[PDB]
Amino acid sequence: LYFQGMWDQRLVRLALLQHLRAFYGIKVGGKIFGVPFNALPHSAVPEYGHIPSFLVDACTSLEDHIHTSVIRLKALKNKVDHGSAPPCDIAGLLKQFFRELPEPILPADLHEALLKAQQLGTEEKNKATLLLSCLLADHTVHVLRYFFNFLRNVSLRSSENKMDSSNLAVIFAPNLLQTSEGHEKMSSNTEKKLRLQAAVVQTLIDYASDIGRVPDFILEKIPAM
Repeated sequence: LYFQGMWDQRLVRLALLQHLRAFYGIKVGGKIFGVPFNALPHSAVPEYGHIPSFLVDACTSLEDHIHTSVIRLKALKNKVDHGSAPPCDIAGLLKQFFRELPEPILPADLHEALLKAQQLGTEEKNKATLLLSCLLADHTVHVLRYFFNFLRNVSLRSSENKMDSSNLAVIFAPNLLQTSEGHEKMSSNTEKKLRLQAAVVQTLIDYASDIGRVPDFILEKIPAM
């Protein structure tokens, strides 16, 4: 995201926040699991930068199965936490990984904003949501661009695996946002929130390649370095 690097990020940030209010009214013990993801072993990944090695290796292992017991899952988690798997279990570990992060990778302060974005009209949800992703720390931006690319790829092959972006979002959203799951006795309010939280994640999947990417109408308002 070189082109946007030609602007003082400080100002880019101010301008994003200004547009979000003006235009939309949105005002803002082991080795792997539970560790802040920035503190984990990273691997240089091309066109994405440095991404945590667990993520890279989990996703890369599932690459070949995109078409496709918590006792057995837990054993693998422990082996991984201590330092080939069935694909099911890798997937299972990816969900647990995000759930167990000290802080949610989509930070809590953005959640309301993200949900608000998801009440806008179709065309404008997408825009707002993507503007919100540009508020993310750029390490996060790169980890998320990588992961959402992986997700997107699963989704694009749904004729086969049956997991479209809606289907994936429902599953991952609670793990990414670190929220509760759907249940039977849900209030009308609790459930609407769930759906919209999944909708956030679904948008992120569908527009994976545009995550963290500042639009020209933002940049246009500012002079560059």
